[PDB]
Amino acid sequence: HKDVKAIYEESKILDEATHLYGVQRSDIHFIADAENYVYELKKDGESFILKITHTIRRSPDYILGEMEWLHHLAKGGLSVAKPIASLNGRDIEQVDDGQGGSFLLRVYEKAPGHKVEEADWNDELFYALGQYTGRMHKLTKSYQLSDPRYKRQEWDEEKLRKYVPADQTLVFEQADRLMEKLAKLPKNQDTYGLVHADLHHGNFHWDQGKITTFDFDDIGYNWFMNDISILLYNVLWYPVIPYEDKAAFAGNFMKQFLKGYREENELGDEWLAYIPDFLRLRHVLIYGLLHQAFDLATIGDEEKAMLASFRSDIEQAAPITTFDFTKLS
Ligand SMILES: Nc1ncnc2c1ncn2[C@@H]1O[C@H](COP(=O)(O)OP(=O)(O)OP(=O)(O)O)[C@@H](O)[C@H]1O
Repeated sequence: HKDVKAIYEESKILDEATHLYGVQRSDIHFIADAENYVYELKKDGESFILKITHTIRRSPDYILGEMEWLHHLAKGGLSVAKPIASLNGRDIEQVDDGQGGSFLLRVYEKAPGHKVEEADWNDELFYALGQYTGRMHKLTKSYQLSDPRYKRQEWDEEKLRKYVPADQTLVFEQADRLMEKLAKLPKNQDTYGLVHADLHHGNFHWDQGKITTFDFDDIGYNWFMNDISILLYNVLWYPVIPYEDKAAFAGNFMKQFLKGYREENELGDEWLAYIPDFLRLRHVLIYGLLHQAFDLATIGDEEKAMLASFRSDIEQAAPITTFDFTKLS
C-alpha cells in the first residue's frame, strides 16, 4: 500500500527487528510485501515468520485481539503458529516511524511441515481437518475477551456498493436479501464465536498427519458453520487435485469432515441447512473483492469473463453446489 511504502525504510526497520527479536540481518530473508512485509527468521535451527504492518492500516488494539485468541488456543493444546515474545516480552513491537505513526511487528513460529500436496489430499486429510476445526470451536467457547478495546469484528463487518458499479441493481438486491436472512440466524455460545474466518489449505501446514494453522490476521466473530462453509468454499474453488463431480466431492468432503468434527464439538444438525446460504455469502464477498482488485478501465476479456460468471451466480441466487447437506445428519 502506497502510503506505507512511502514511509518504510526496510534496513532501518529490520535493524529495529534485530534489536527486538535477537535475529541478525543475515538470518532475515524477504518473503512478501502484500498486506504485510513478511520475512522468514532463522536462529538456533528454528524458523519464524515476521510480519510488519502499520498504524495507517491496523491498530495495535485490533491485532492484540488476535494475539489474545492465539494464546487461548495454544494454552488449550491446539497446534497454532504461536506468537513469539520479543526480548521485551511483547507479541507486538511498535516501531515509531518518525512522523507520528508506528510500524507493527510481530513474530510467529513457522508452522511445522508443508502445504498439502496431492499425496496428502484424501479422506484422512478431510477427517483431520474436521477433528481440528472441532477442537478449535470447542476451545473458542471458553475464550474471554479481556476488554472491549481488543474486540474483533462481527460476521457482517468486513457489502459491495463501495466497490461494485452502482447500476448493478439486481446484485445489491440479492446480496441485501441474503444478508437480511443471515442476520436473523441465532447467535449463542454454541453457534457463534471468535473463529479463524479464512480456513483453506494455503493457511495450514501438515506434518505427518498433524495440522498447524497460521494467518490469523482476519479472525472475527462468526457462526461455527460459516467458518466450516468457508473451508468448503475454498476447497471447492482450488482443490489440490481437481474433482470430477462437484456435488459428490462436496458431499464426501463434508461427510469425512463432520465425522471428525463430531468427535470434538457438538454443533446442532439444523446448521447443515445453512451451508448453501454461507457458500453464497462467500461468493458475494469474492465478487466485491474482485471489484476492489480489478481496475475496470484496464481489464481484459478473461477478467470480464470471471466477473460475469460471479455476477450471474449472485443475480440468480444460484447454489454454489447442488449437494444436499441435510443428508449428513
Ligand atoms: N506462521 C507461518 N508459518 C509458516 N509459514 C507461514 C507462516 N506465515 C506465513 N507463512 C507463509 O509465508 C508466506 C506468507 O506470505 P503471505 O501471507 O504474504 O502470502 P500468501 O498470500 O499467504 O501466499 P502467496 O504469497 O504464496 O500467494 C506464505 O508463503 C505463507 O504460506
